[PDB]
Amino acid sequence: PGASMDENYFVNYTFKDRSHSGRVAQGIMKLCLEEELFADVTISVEGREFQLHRLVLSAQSCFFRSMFTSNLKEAHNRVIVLQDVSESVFQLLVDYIYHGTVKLRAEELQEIYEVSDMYQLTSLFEECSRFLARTVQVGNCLQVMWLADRHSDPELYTAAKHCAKTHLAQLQNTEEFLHLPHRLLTDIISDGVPCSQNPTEAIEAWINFNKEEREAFAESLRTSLKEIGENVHIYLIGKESSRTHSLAVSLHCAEDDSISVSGQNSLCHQITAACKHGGDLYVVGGSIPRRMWKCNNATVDWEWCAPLPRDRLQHTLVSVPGKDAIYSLGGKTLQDTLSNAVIYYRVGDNVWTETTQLEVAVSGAAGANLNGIIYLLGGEENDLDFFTKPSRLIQCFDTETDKCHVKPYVLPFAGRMHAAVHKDLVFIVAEGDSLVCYNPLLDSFTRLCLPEAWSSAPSLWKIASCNGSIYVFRDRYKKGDANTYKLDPATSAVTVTRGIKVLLTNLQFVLA
Amino acid sequence: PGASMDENYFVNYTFKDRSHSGRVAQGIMKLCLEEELFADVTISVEGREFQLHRLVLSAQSCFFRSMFTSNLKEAHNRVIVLQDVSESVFQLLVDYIYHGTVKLRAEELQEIYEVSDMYQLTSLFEECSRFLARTVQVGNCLQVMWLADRHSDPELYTAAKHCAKTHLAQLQNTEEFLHLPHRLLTDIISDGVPCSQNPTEAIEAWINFNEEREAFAESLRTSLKEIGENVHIYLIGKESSRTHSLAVSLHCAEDDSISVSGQNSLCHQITAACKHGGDLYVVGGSIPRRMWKCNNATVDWEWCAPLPRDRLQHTLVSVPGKDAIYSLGGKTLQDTLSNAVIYYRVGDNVWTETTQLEVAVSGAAGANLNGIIYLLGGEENDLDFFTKPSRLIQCFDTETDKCHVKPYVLPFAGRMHAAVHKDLVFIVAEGDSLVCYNPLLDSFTRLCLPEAWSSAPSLWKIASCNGSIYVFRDRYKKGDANTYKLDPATSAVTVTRGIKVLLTNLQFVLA
Repeated sequence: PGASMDENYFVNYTFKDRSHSGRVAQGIMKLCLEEELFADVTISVEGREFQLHRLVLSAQSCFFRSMFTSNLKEAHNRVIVLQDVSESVFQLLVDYIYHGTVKLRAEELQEIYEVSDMYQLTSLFEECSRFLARTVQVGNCLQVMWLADRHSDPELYTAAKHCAKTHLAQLQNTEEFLHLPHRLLTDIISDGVPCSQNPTEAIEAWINFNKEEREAFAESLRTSLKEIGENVHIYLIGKESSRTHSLAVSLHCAEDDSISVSGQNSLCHQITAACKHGGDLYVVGGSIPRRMWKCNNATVDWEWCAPLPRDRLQHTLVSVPGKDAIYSLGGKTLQDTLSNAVIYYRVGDNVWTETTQLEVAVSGAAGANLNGIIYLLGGEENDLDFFTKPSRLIQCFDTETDKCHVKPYVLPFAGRMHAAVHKDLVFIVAEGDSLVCYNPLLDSFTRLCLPEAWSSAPSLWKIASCNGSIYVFRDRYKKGDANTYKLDPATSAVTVTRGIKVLLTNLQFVLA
Repeated sequence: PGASMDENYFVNYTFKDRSHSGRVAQGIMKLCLEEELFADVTISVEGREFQLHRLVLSAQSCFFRSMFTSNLKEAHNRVIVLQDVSESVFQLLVDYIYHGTVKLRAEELQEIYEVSDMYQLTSLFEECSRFLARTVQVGNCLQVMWLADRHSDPELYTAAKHCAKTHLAQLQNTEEFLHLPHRLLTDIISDGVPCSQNPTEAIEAWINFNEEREAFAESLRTSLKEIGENVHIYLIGKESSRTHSLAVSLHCAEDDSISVSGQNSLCHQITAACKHGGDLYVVGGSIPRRMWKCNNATVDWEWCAPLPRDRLQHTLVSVPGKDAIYSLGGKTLQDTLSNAVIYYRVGDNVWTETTQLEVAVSGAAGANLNGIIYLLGGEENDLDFFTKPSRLIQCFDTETDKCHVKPYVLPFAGRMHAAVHKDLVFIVAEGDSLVCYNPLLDSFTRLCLPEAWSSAPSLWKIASCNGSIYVFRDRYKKGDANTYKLDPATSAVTVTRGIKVLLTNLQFVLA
């Protein structure tokens, strides 16, 4: 305020209180939401009589705002009937509107997606969309795709597209694929079908349904049939100690969930840290200065890349496709000093730079690359007495605006955990059998601990995610077969899957 | 956080978004306060018929909540009628329950005082009571007193007593005084009525009334305590004849019978001065650390402990809260500026230094309010050697010691003088630019005084006492003295009696 001759405090000024939001907005939280006292309309769903306010409904769902505001000849009654929603689904909806904690079931999940879009709740619809982006299986990604192009939700129509494009071979015989309109089929094929699924045969088998008139589209479909070559899934790099070598094998999952070896490339120098970027290794090791060797599935010959500045051991190498970069967060120097120097290697130009340092230095952490944010889980850190105490810190170093955003909560455990990104979640495996299902968006931990029957020894469990099903691996086994389990997160059922016959499983190693 | 295995993130969930504060709290303010909609209950005040929401009325009030809740034939009709409320006052309550701006005037201020207390409105009964504690003149010092002792408000009953016991002599002739209840008269007498107002005669008025009220003979006499008046204006100024600085003391009276008081004398020069209680603390001389404490009629200049950190042209304020003489800011002779504080006590004589300020300032003015110390105006220099005036206001907390700048600036800057008055902090700059401060409302107020009076630019000093602003003009061209009274209700500058002060210089004026 600068002036006004009329505002004279002794006769006439103008009151201006700054507590009109801390007493009216925050004030109306017990009279409306918690303790419903004054209710206006009675929405009726099936054979029920709900008592819902006319105020809080129009502040969230704009569709309800149009039905209440637009007074007409039918607005004289306070009983409003609904038709689309069921009796046991509207209650879940009215539980979200008032409180904000709706328990999302499994079977009644496609029903809180169709009705949550007509009411235009832009917060539940953006969460039921993420639910359908991670529960998609090989037999379900043909109705979900049809369910995403009708509501115009590109965050699901693309997440449910990389299920019928990487598994088109099995879908060939299915009766749902035969009725697929030409509009959707020109997107599944054009998205880069892998060669192993026979993309050129699905088109031919599909057009034989209505050859009387469907032959016109046959020529156009074969024009856009971009096929991407087959990659190898897990770069299991075996660090044998009996023989000075490193059998960097490349496991290749089959169609029926069977892993087979596809290369026995070897190196003589020691290994400090390893990372895979797309389809190639970028292992780090050797005597000083810290070198880098890059391998490939088909090359079967190690190349050479730009030397590592700031040589150190126990890195936390991560790799992103949303960023042609390979970071080197954390690590401790040769003099047992926990340093923090995030590096910004690029594959296009073999040159190193430096970026914003971490808030807290960690060594031997876990590298998770969920979304475009690099997550550092676990590790070790010395608090006061020069002694490395196993810490539990979740750092969130970014890649767009480089800054550290340490979360205000800690992990259930600590140590030398190994992470493996799966869909939106980030699975974690501790020094034992305590597999957690940490979610970076909801900030919750749902540890689905396996039965302690197979816990004879405190052996670390390596975890790898490939083809939409994580394969929790096993270290050196007591004179037997490696426990290459195939844990199914949906059912928490662990199944022993063999097919790998290697001699490096007798000793510890690194993974990718 | 955490969970257990009944929360399988593939088929189970507990989705809980911590964002029901911008979609249910912000989405309701614009649907109820700003854009009034979905009205259900109609309030039928006399003459008119308003429409109000059931959720906003019961969220700020309590009488309005315990009345809609009880449906004992009080909410089913929905044509409910309110009584003992005028048409105009209720419209200003809708303006307050809703968006939150009120236009409190003087015509309707007692009706909104009682009505806002009947409806249990909490925040409105903290500025409508501050208003009454701000405009109690002698003529209505008793209609407000009895109003205060009906709703149990100590912020007004203890503020309508300091302004109703000093003017006890004039209230004696008033008819309302003779009808005083026995309880009210007891408290106003036993608070230190000045000896010049004849406290003994006040009881004699009831004695000479002519029964039932005449039985009080020994009562109300043992509880009377008389103290001489000692709060007045201290004036500092050197005569043109000699360098002997004078400290003439004058006191204001309601009868305008100014009597010549003792003329205090002093030898050295003055750097700064403070007014605490009924004594004057003078700093200055050849060495700035000299503390020559003076008084009314003791002619004593006892030298106290010197200041450990010597400063020149600093600010002295008295916050009785801790019987302290806090010396905030200052100037250092070693090509730098001081930021320390030294509060010389009376029975302790301590030199403690607390936390410094946030923005450097020197040669400013200070005014104390309810313990909180405000530093306003002054000058600040920079490494660029630029004489940039400072328009930043500083607050010195009395409880948390959290000095911080305010998100605004004064309308002007330079060398100013400040003197509190009721709940306001008046500001006078170089010219006719009166500005009234208000820490609670965080707002200002000017008067737009024309410059036709200040022909020559000269410093103006302001002193406030007995609820009447006094403004003193400095450096007149050998003419009549200027003791303009600045009654802030309406601009009523009148020259008072021409006392022969004969001081053509004004160093400091303290009230």
